[PDB]
Formats: sequence, C-alpha cells, structure tokens
Amino acid sequence: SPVQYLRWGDPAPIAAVVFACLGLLATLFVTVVFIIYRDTPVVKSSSRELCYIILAGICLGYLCTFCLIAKPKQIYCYLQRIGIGLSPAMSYSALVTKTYRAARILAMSKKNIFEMLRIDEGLRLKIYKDTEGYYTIGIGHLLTKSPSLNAAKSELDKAIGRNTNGVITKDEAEKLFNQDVDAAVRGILRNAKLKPVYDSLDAVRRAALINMVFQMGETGVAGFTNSLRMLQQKRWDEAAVNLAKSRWYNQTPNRAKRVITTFRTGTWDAYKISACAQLVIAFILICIQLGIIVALFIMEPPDIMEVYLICNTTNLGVVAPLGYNGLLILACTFYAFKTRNVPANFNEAKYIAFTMYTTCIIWLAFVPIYFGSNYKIITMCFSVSLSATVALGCMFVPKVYIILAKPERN
Ligand SMILES: CCCCCCCC/C=C\CCCCCCCC(=O)O
Ligand SMILES: COc1cccc(C#Cc2cccc(C)n2)c1
Repeated sequence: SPVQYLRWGDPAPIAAVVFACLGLLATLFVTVVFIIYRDTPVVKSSSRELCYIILAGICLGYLCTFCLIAKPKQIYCYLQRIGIGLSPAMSYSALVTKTYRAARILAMSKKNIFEMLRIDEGLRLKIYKDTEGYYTIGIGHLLTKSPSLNAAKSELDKAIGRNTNGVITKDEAEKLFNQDVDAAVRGILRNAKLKPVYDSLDAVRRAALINMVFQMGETGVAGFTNSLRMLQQKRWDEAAVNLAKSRWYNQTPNRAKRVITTFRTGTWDAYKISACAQLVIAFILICIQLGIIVALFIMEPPDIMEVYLICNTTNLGVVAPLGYNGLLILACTFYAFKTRNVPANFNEAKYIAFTMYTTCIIWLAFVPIYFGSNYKIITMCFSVSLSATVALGCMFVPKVYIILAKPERN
C-alpha cells in the first residue's frame, strides 16, 4: 500500500499514483468531451479515429504506474514491458501519420503554386543570367552573385545534391522554387500593408497574391490599396473589376487575366494545373513495436527479482522499445516542424510542433537520468506520466477549451 510508504516516510509511491489518477481523470474528461462534440467542425476535419488511438495510448501511459507500483504478481512484469513500450508507440504512431498527411497536403499546395508560375513566368532547366547579370536557374532562382560560372555550378550542385552540370530537372526546379516561395511569404508577413490581406485569404487566393509579388515586388503590390482592401473584405467581383482597370492589367493582360480570375473564383480554373489508409499504417507501426516486445519476451523472459515491483528487465529490454519510440518521435518532429505554420483547424499544427519540441527534450533527458539513477521505478513512473501529460496538455486541452468556451468561433 502506497499510503504505508508515505507513513513510513517515503512519499514517492503515493505521489506517482496520484499523478496517474489525475492523468486518468483528465484523459477521461477530454475523451467524453470529444465523444459528445464530435458533431462539430473543429473535430470533424481532424482525424477522429486517430485521435482516439492517441488518447488510448496516453491512458495506458498513466496506467503504467499501476504496473510499476504493484503487488508481486508475475503478470505485472509482463504488463510493465508491454505498457512502457506500447503506449508511447500507440500515441506517436497515430500522430506521425497525422503529421504526415498534413505534410502531403502542404506539399501539394506548393506544387500548385509552382505550376502556376511555370505557366505565368516560365523556367529554364539550364543556368542563365537575369537582367542584372547574376547566375540563375529554373523560375528565376538566384544561385550566386559572383561573376564565375563554375561557382554557380558548385552552388547548384550543393543545392540539388547530385552533380547537375548546370542542368536540372523540373522536379528540381520546384525544389528551388519552394525556397523562394518561403522567402516570399516571409516578406509579405513583414509588410504591414500586405500582411492582413494574406492572413485573410484562403490558400488558392494566397498564391494569386504571391504571384503578383513575384511580378512586381512587394512595394508594387502594396500600391493596389483599394483592391487589396476589397479582397480583404471578400468582395471578389469588385476586386476583379477594379484590378482590370490597372496599368498592370494593361501592360501584361494575358497573365493579369489568369491572376485576376484566380482572385475572383478561388479556383485554379484559369490554369490547366485516405483516412482508412491512416489507420492501417498506424496499426502497422504499432504491431512492429509489439513484435520487438514479444521478441524480447522470448529472449529475456520477465521475472520478479512491499510496494515497489522490481522486474528483471535488462538494459536491452528497455533500450530497444525506447529506440523504436525514439524513431517515431523523430519522424513526428520532422513532419510537424515542416507544417508548423499551417493555419488549418485553428492553427492545430503550431500546437503539435510545440508538443514534439518538448517531447524530444524530455526523452533525450531521460537517457542519462534513468540509466544513472538508483531510483529507476519512480523515475520511470514520472517520466511516462510527464510525457503523457505533455501530449494531453499541449494538444488536447486547447481543443477542449475552444469546444467549451468558444461556441461562436468553431
Ligand atoms: C529526440 C530523440 C528521441 C528520443 C531519444 C530516444 C532514446 C532512446 C535511444 C537510444 C538511447 C541510447 C542507448 C541507451 C544507452 C544505454 C545506457 C546503458 O545501459 O548504459
Ligand atoms: C521520457 O521518458 C520516457 C521513457 C519511456 C517512455 C515514455 C513515455 C510515454 C508515453 C506514453 C503514452 C503517451 C505518450 C505521449 N507518451 C517516457
């Protein structure tokens, strides 16, 4: 009994149990809130079944402390190993597929704007110079600024990764273009006259504005005061009429028409231009961890060696599932970082990225702390729980807050 130990002067067992009980309550609160209000936008477009997997994992995480603070029964040693390896995998494997889909969606948006400008501006697959004499390739991608061709080729090879010999492919031109777009967005967001229109626009219409920026620069685009305002206020037809009066339209009519039409429809009509799969993959990434665990069960059978349950788990019995989860966390972080600025679903991505930043630190810190500790069971309890609380706190608590306290927003 954990109360005994507190009485005997050791408050660690009861503290761990309380942490886990509170963890279970909160996860229970959050889950029920998601069951009732699954009928709402803020939950529908986000993957519901995947969310449940993540919550289940967090739940099992907290449950792990009851496996570590236990009566001496054989099965608890089995449970410990199962729970400690499998519960992070459940959460992180469902999450990686979530961040992956968010990464594909984003990539295909970058592909569209690339095609837009391939059509409007064109690209060269071989090195050339701009009107200012600087070495350039693709859709106006600046390579270097020195007057030496070989310096451009080296810098290109550095950028692409193979020995290009001054010649690249279309996919590689896209690669370079993605950078230039990124930088282009930075500038718009650093421009007071342009930030509010860009923030308010949907994805397609954002590309149209970026298109204009590429043609005239920011200072030129900011000169369409009235039109930008109309766009910001969503008066699409009026913006179209207004922009068709400009000198821009009159100097480059063929291109301006496509851009204006894009602004007017929010579609790509002027340019030629699976949830179930997620569950199967998440299922697979989880079974792999189970495979590792079951294999270590056969190589190194669990055995007991009071309130603390000392099992005979070797360093390998810990490290192998730990390593695998570490890989999942790594993949999550990678994809989450990539999609960190994605505005969709009330900036859901910003929370997911922050969560993984924290997880990485917590897990990296766990290695020296745990393997240099003489209080391993309690270190494990707090660690699993902290990791589960970080996920629950940083990702689900804000969603619940929006649900219950902003019913006029969602
Ligand atoms: C952000 C990275 C994700 C988390 C890192 C995962 C940590 C697990 C991976 C490897 C840990 C290093 C191997 C264990 C050290 C053995 C210590 C010992 O037994 O002496
Ligand atoms: C950092 O120290 C450790 C060591 C080993 C395992 C863990 C863990 C975990 C876990 C469980 C369920 C849900 C989530 C998000 N995480 C933490």
